[PDB]
Order: sequence, then structure tokens, then C-alpha cells
Amino acid sequence: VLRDNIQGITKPAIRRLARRGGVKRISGLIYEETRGVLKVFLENVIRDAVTYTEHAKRKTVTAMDVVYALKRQGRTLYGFGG
Amino acid sequence: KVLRDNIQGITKPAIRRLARRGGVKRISGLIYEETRGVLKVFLENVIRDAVTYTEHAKRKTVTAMDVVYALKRQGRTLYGFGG
Amino acid sequence: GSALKRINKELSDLARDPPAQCSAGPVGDDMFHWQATIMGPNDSPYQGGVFFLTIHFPTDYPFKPPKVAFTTRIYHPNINSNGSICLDILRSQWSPALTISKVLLSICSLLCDPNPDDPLVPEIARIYKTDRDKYNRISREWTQKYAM
Amino acid sequence: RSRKESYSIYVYKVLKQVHPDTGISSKAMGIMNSFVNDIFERIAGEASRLAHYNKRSTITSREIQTAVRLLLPGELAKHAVSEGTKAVTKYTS
Amino acid sequence: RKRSRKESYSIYVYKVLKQVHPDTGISSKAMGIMNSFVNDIFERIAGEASRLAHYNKRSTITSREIQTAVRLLLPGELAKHAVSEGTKAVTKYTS
Amino acid sequence: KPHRYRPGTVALREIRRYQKSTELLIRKLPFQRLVREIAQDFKTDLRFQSSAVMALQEACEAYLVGLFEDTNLCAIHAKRVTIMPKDIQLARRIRGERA
Amino acid sequence: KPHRYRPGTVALREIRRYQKSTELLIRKLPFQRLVREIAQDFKTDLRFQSSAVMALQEACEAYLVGLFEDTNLCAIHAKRVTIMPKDIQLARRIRGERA
Amino acid sequence: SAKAKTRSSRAGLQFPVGRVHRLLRKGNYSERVGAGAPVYLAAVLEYLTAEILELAGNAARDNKKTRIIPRHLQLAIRNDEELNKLLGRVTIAQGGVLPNIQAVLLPKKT
Amino acid sequence: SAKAKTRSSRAGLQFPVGRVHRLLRKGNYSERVGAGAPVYLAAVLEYLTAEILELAGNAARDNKKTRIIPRHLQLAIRNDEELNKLLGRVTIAQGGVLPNIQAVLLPKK
Amino acid sequence: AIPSLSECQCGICMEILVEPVTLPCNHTLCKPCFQSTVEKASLCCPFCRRRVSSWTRYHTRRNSLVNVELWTIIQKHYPRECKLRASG
DNA sequence: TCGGATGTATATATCTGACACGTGCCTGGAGACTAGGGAGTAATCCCCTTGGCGGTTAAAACGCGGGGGACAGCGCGTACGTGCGTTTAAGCGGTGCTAGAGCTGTCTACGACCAATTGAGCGGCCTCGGCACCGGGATTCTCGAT
DNA sequence: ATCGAGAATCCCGGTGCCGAGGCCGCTCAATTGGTCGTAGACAGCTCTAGCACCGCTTAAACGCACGTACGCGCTGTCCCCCGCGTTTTAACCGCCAAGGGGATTACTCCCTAGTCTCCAGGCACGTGTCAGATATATACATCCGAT
Ligand SMILES: [Zn+2]
Ligand SMILES: [Zn+2]
Repeated sequence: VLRDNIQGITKPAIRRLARRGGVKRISGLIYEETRGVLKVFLENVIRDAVTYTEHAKRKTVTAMDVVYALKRQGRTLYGFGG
Repeated sequence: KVLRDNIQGITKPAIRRLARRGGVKRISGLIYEETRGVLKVFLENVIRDAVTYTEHAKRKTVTAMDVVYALKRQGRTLYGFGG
Repeated sequence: GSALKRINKELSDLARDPPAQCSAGPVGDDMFHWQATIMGPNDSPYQGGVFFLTIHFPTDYPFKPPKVAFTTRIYHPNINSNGSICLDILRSQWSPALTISKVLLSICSLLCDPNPDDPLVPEIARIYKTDRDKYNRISREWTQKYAM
Repeated sequence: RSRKESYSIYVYKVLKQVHPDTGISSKAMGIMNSFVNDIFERIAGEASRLAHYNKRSTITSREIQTAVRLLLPGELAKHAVSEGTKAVTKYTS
Repeated sequence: RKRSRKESYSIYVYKVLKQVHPDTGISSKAMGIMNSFVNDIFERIAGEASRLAHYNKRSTITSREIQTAVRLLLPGELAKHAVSEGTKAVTKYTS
Repeated sequence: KPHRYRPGTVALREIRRYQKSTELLIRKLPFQRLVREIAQDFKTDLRFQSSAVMALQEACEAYLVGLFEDTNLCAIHAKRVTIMPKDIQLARRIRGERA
Repeated sequence: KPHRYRPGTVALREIRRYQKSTELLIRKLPFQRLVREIAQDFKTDLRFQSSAVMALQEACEAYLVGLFEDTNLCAIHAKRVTIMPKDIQLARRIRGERA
Repeated sequence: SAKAKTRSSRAGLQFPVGRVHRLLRKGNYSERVGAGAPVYLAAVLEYLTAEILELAGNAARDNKKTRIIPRHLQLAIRNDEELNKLLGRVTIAQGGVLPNIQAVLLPKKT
Repeated sequence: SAKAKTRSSRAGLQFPVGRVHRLLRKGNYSERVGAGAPVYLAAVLEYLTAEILELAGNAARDNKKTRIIPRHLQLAIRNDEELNKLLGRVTIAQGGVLPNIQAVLLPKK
Repeated sequence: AIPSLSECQCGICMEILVEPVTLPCNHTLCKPCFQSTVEKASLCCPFCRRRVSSWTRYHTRRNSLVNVELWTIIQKHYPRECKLRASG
């Protein structure tokens, strides 16, 4: 079992993701919030990925499952299949 | 039967009403023109599709189902007129 | 785990309160297999007759309905060959708060007036809704030669 | 003339089942027709994409069930899945 | 045993490349991206033509269906040029 | 003597009155003329089913109402109560319409 | 003597350095652990293809980068240069994600 | 269910099952349509329609009208937390909007 | 053009026309697939691929690299207008992003 | 006051209202009886035949299905019944 | 706090047309039967996923000094809301014409289906060059100090 | 304004490696040819609904005056992010090992397509009546100036 791993999305990693987005100055209350929204996004993709894996009666979540989940949500991904 | 400057038919009171329904308390005098612009663009992305369906079925009347399909294509599904 | 207490409550109910013009009980030692006896109501073409019927309590009683079926051969619009019954509170309208007494009174009310809306045997239903004299003639003959 | 198909009578049945007195206007009946057709298209399309992904060639019940788990949000999903499983179990036996 | 075969648009994309840039290669990840792009566009166009042939109660995906799906699915200049290319190829094929 | 409400109250009263109703706000014939003009621009010599014009009007009104909701959110975010064109432009740029 | 750039220049230099590249920014193993945790929450006793974890990471990074672009647009709109949580909340509310 | 009545009745539903079966066959969704799928899909459709009609009827009773009209449908859909998420993009005709004014715009308590 | 030859070459394309025909038949897109539709579709796909490869090859020549990689595909897609409108939602793996610093954040005298 | 142990039972399974739930129709039944009469029945009230589907969703979304204050009265007035009911 | 003044909700007759219901029929849904192939079950096999060291070292965590931006406060001058008298054209009803959507009948050329057959394309092998990388050197922004 | 020290960034050359592009063998699906049922094209007829016009009412648009609330700019404060040096935690990598479960092949059977026959569920159509819209006249709530 695992617990408290959203803290693995550290502060400087969010700073990097912010720089690439074009953000010059960040406020200390962003980091926490960011983790929050990121988690939501994952809890919306993995849930569908699993739903595909559970349909085909498999136990591994292949890349095509994640790609289909994304495409179903509207975040089409190019580079792993599809 | 050509026509001109019909977008000025979307008057300033009509846009004020649309903004009230949206929950806007005070409107700047430079919104109206801007809004019209936006509005026109929206139509030029629905009618263009609607007509494209009409041209395909070899008809000359844009039916309600044409407009509804054109809308559904853009992700703005509309209930109440069919399909 | 709750089915045992539910059937206990039901048997205590039939003990302290006999159904209207009816009776019931466990045909065997097991609580899920039961036999009941219904008397022919006056406002029913089967006056005076007595009919025995078998009850099968399900595994998820009460939330699942118990299948009842008339063992005696009856020429009824709602009774098929073996004796199954078509009742809505027995298939989908079944509310698990119901007791035995309520389903018994409902089947009594159906005996008072057959419901050929969704019938099991078509020709008896059509002769009941076409010419009622031949219908109650044959039903009275049945309830005198098989229920007596 | 020509005869059209619609879910009007069935929507009215469900209405009179869950609200024995309130009727329903005509335009509301049109909106309900459109809603039923839309949800039909969504569920059927997703089940078809499932059948095509798993290389099957038939839309069984479980494909519709997975499509319902995908489209509908959480609690509607659970309730509708339970309802459909119940209907199929009753239809079989 | 023997591994099953997986189709892809690799060689065709490579042919088109060597037509356009006769000296520029392409890396495997870029090839996978182009392949997925071809698949996605094929799916969009085909599904749109399918809905379009189902709206008018037809049962056949003619070329006209693909033409109208292209007109509906692509921006202005791409729509015009792609319709031109399609008509050219179809008339060359039939003649 | 002339009783006049302070500026800012008739606005809220109108907000309530218009959110409490459903009828169309853009008058019919001017919108119909605009639609026919854009049509004759795209493919000439067209006819329109009245239901199609009504559907166009409903879609346009719902779109504009959504856009004004998001514009008002922006204008409030910038510590204002007036909507200005930069608010609408930001709403459309974020929403993903024009980029 | 200790030469230190004024606050506001290393930020722009980092913006350029990170927009000029493509590699992943969130480290691999912590993101993998987070994904496996959410997984065991949804359906227990799962396995993952490394390609699936990589696809999840790419999707998450692209989503966060888009969200930060729109957040920065909001923060600039409010006459600021710092992004604050109300900026992110406004971006997500307008974008149509959570409403 | 041994009942050889219309499949709608044999499933306990109200929506048609034969019609859904045909629509699933003639619709080019797949080559084969199992005999269980139409029943399941008809049940799901009936359940969703029941939810929406119940909420709309509640709203119409609230507004003291005995006949559901599109405004009541819009109210029912937008006030629920899941039916709104399922119909986030849909636009009900003649539906109006949810009455709400932003808190900052309300007058200053003086 | 009359011929007895692979439908691709006869049509004057590079993409397969037989493979596209099979995908249009066995994909449940419709009951019957006209004999002139797969040719049209292969032509359109070939045109789009040629467009993106033109732009990506240019962008790769800019970086002095003689071999397209995902970064160049992303650049060629975002810089163009119609292509970026067509792939608005698509995410190109390992694609980076356009260099874009907002003007207000830049230094000032 | 509180009704006796007789009425404190579930009106369906005749057993104590272990973790009761108060439906919009003012009725009450133990949590297992509830979950059964919803996951294996027609989502309606077992007492007055009233659909609670939307209410059920709205309250299980918040995990506010169980009626805490009635349950506290049951655990302070008849705790031993709840404990003997806790094993089965 | 406070009494005018105005917009709003409320109770009451009334009246009309939209909705709910009954009917004929007819077309589509249900029932019986046959065949065949799609899917399920079993077996196996080897690809790759989890798990585990252990070493290096890039990267995160922490603390500190400060300076620049967030934010509050004042002010001021304009843009905009409110109200009103006036002018415009929308809306409605009624009428007349016909263009074109829609439906039926006939006929054939197009696509499905099936047996053969043969080469394009895919899997596997492999090798030389493009790109990665490191080290140094050239230069170019940046900051302070005048 | 300027110029000079200090980091940072861009160019350039040598070395190296692994993967992109090409070759070869072979299976299988794309092609060819023939047959056949029917979807669809086309002519013809119908008659529904869209277009054009007109006249009248009155609601809405409009142009204007005016007072004022607030949008915008300025100032001042202070506190909280930034840059940076230092230390500590853990990612990453290269390696090895076990085994599980994804993928594949063979067989069998039962579930569904296809066909024919038959009949009632539902649909277009017609009809009556009450739910709701309308108009009128009230009570009531809320705003605002002035105490
Ligand atoms: Zn209980
Ligand atoms: Zn109740």
C-alpha cells in the first residue's frame, strides 16, 4: 500500500511546469493548489483506463487503454498508438 | 436581393438584455461593437456547416435538422428541434 | 440471515391472523417450501371451491418475491397448465415490506375478477371476455369437480 | 403520408408512472425525444468502439454496461448499471 | 510460434516524405506520430461520412460523402486543396 | 422631487427579471435578415425553414449568454464591475475558441 | 562583491531554457508511484505497462502546461505578474472543466 | 421469464425493446447485436428518463404548474449535480438560465 | 485511366487504396462502400501527410538537423494556422511548446 | 420520549433500526434493508411506494444517508440490541 | 431610523387552443426453424512486469537578505446609468403564388460474394552515419558604478 | 548616457554508438473474373410551406440631459517571493531473477442472422375540455431622501 505520494510532485517540478508555461513569478499558495487539480485530472483518466482494462478481462493497463481514455475525454494523444 | 449592414440589427438594448440575463451589472460602451463581431463569427461557423449539409442532400432549404447537425458537430448540441 | 426471521414473522402472522377466507402453512419442515389453501369467494365464478397452492420463498426474501403457483388444475385466464400465476406485485411491483397476508388477499382479488390483460392461457381469457355465461359455467363445473 | 417513430408514448408512460397527475407539454416531449435519441447515440457509439477495440464483432450486454460506466457520471452510473442488470436478469428468466 | 503482423502507414509516409524532402529522413517516434495522425484523420473523415450517409437514409459511402466530410472537417485552404486533390485522383483513377 | 433610483439598482432588477424568464431577447426579423445575409454570402439563392432560423437564434442566444457569464467572471476577477472588450477577448482566448 | 542578478531575470532565463526543450519535467518514479496509488484506489491489484505510465505523464504535463499558460494570462489580466490560486480557479472555471 | 408476451413486458420495462433492437441492428454500430443488449439499453434509457422526468415534475409542482415545460427541464437539469455534468454542453431550447447574481455586485450594506 | 494494376498506382497516389477500402468495409462505417470512395480518401490522407511533412522538413532544416523528430512536428503544426486549427486538441508526445514569453513580463528600463 | 423497542424496529425485517435512514417520505428502515430495497428493488419507498432515486444519489454523494441523531438515540436508549445485532 | 413612491406578488373571473384520449389499420414486431461461425474454454509459452540491490550525483530542502511587487488608500474627471420625449420598424393578421420537399414506379448499372492466385508488405538482420556529448573557445547580455 | 567584470550562452571540432534505412524470405490479403440481387438514379406527380406584400398598433429603439459612482493613476508601505549557498534525500541506472498473464492455437457448440408467417402496438387523425394565459384590482415589499 502507498500513501502521501502527491508530495512527490515537488515544488520545483511545479516551478518548471510553470516556467515552460511562461510564468515569471509564482505565489506560495499555488503549489498546494496545483497538486489538487493535477490529482483530479488523474482520477478522471485512470478511472477510465481501468474501465477499459476491466472490460477486456485483463490485469495490465496497456498504453492503448490510456490513449483511449484520453481520446474519450477530449485530450487526444499522438505517439503511443491509436 | 442583396443586403447590407444587417448586423446593426443587433441593437444596443438587445445586447444589454443578453448581458443582463448573463448577470452583468454595468456594461462598457465598447462592448456592443465587439459583441457583434463575436456574434457574426459564430454564425459564420454554423451556417457554413448547415449550408454544407443542404448542398449535399441536393436541397435548397436549410432545414432544422441541418442546423441541429451543424451545431452538434461543433460540440453545442441543441435539444428541442429534432434528433 | 434475515430470511429466517422474515419467514418466522410470516408464520407467526398466519398463526395469530388467518388470511381472509384462506389458510397457509409450511408443507414440510423447511420454511421456504409452503402450501396454502384458498376458499372460493362469493364474488368469483369459483364459489364454494377450495384450491391448494404451492409457495417457493426465494433466497433473497423479502426483496425477492416468492413464486406461488396453483397445484390443483384450474381453467383460469391467469392460471396456465401447471398453475403459475401472473401478478405484477409478484414480478416487478413486489415491495419487500409486504407480508404473506397481502399477497394472499391480492390473489383473492384476482380470483374475484380474472385479469386477461397479460394472460397466460389465451382461449380461456377470450371466452371470459367474449361470452361470460359459458365462462362461469365451465369455471363452476371445474370448481365443483376438482375443488370438491 | 408517412409515419414517424418517436419515444413519446413511452416517455408519457414513465411520466404517468412517476407523477400520476402532471401532464407534459408538447415542446417538453420534443426535448425528451431529443434527449433519449442523444443518450442512445452516445451509449451505442461507445459500445461499438469497445467492440471494435477488443476485436469482438457483437454488442453483448456487458459492452453496453461498460459504455454506461464510461459515459454517465459516478452515481448515475452505479444506479443505471444496477437497473439494467436487474432488467436483463428478469428478462432472461 | 510466430508473431502476428501489425499493419501501419510507415512505408507510405516514408514514400510521401521522399517525394517532398528527397534528402530528409524521419525518426521512429516521428513515424509513430505521423502514423497516429493518419489514423485519426482517417477515423474523423470516415465517421463523418458515415453520419452523413446515414442522415439522408443512404446505404453507400460514395465519393461524394468523403468530399462533403472533407469540406466539413478541414479549415478553408486545406479543405479547398484536399478536395482538389481528391477530385483529381478519382477522375484519374476512373479514366 | 423626481424619484430616481441610484445607478446600480435598475441593473440588478433587470438581471432578475431577465433570468426569471425564457423568451428570446434578440428581435426576430433583424436576426432573420442577418442570417439570410450570411447565407447568400456562402451559397447564393437559398431558402430557409422557419424552424432553422429559430434554431439558429436559440443557439446564438445561448452562446452569447454563456460568453457574457464568463466575461462577467473575468471583469469581477480584475476587481471591476464593468465588462470591457479585453474581458470578452480573454474569455474567448481561454475558452479555446480562437487562440 | 557577490554578483547576483536582480530578481526577475533568472526567471526569464529559465522560461527560455524550458520552452526551448522537450524532456519531461516531473521526475519519473514519484509520478509512477502517484499513478499506482490512484490505481490501487480504483481497482486493486493492478499492473501497468511502462508505456502507459509514460503516456499518463505526457498527458498530465501537457495539461498542466496549458493550465499555467491560461493562469498566467489571467494574472496578467488582473494587472499582476504573480499567479495566485484565484487565477487557476478562474482559468478552470472559464475553461469549462469544473464549473 | 417464461412469459411469451411483448419483450417490453417480459423485461418489466416500459420503453420498447424490439425498437431498440432494430435501431441497434440497422444503425451500423456492429455486425452482430446480442440478444441481451437491447434489453439492457432500454432499461438504462428508461431509468435516465425517469430521473429527469421526476426532477422536472418536482420543479413544476414548485412553480405551481401541473404540466412540465422546457423551463422546468432546464431547472431540473442545472440544479442536479450529475445530470448537469452529463448535459454540460447541451442547450435546452426555451430554457432560460439558473437565477443567480454574483455576490460582489449586490448593493453595499449601508 | 484504364489499367490492370494496383489501384494505388492506377489512381496516381502513394497511399494504399486496397487497405483503405478494407478499412472502410470492415469498420462498420456503412453497409456498402462505393468503388470511388477509397481512392478519394487515400488522396486526401496523402495530401495532408505531404503538407505536414513539408512543414516539418522545413522546421528540421532550420535546426540544422536532417531528420524529423517530434519536436519539429510540433513546431510545424503550431506555427501554421489551418493545421493548428485542425489539431487544436491533439497533444504531440515529446513535442515541447512554442517559445512564447508574454510581453508584459519582459524587463523594462 | 422515544417509541418503545417494538416501533424502534425496522418496518420491513422486524429487526432493530441498525444505522437507520430517514427517507424523504419520513419512513425509516435499517441500512441493510435500505440498500437491499434500492439495489434489488424499484428505488421506491417500501412503505408508501415513493421513488427516492434522486434523493438517494444526492445524499450518498455526501455520505449523508444515515440519520446520525436518531442513531444516537438508538445507541443511548437501546445499545445492547444494536450490539447483539452487530454480529449478523 | 424614516414616511412616500414605486415595482412586485397575489387573488379573481374568463376564455381559448393545446393536450389527452378514442379509432382504424397497417406495418413492423413476434414466433418457429435452420445453419454456421463467433465466441468461449483449455492448454502453452515466453515477454515483460514487478522486485531488488548498490553506487553516483542531480536535484530537492532549508535558511537568509532584500528588493520589488501586492495591496491598500485618495483623488479626480470622465463614462455610463436613469429617465424622458420622440421616431422607427417589429409584430401580427391576412392573402396570393409557386418553388421545391416528398413520395411512387421502373429499370439497370453498381457493389457484394465467392474461388483463385500471386506479388506487395511485414518480420527479421544488419551496418554505416547522424546525432549526442564533451571540452574548449568566442561573445554577449547583465549588473554595478560612474 | 556610458564602460568593464562576471556569468551565461552560442560555435566548433573530435569521438562514439545505436538505430534508420535497406536487403531478403515468405505468408496472406489485394487483385481478377464472374455472377446476381437491389440500392439508387430518374421521371412524374402532388401539395406543404416558404416567400412576398400590405396595413395597423404599439412596443421598443433612440437621442439627450445630467448627475454621479467608479476606473484609472499616484503614493506609500511592508512582506513575501527570488537568488544563492549549503546540506541531505532520493531519483536514475545498470544489473539480475521469477513468474504471471497476454498472446496464440485448436476445438466445439450454441447464439444470432436469415426466412417466412402472422397479427396487434402504435401511429396519423379526429375530437372535447380545462390549464394556463390575460386582464383587473388589490396588498405588500423595497428603495431612497431626510432626519
Ligand atoms: Zn431492517
Ligand atoms: Zn414513502
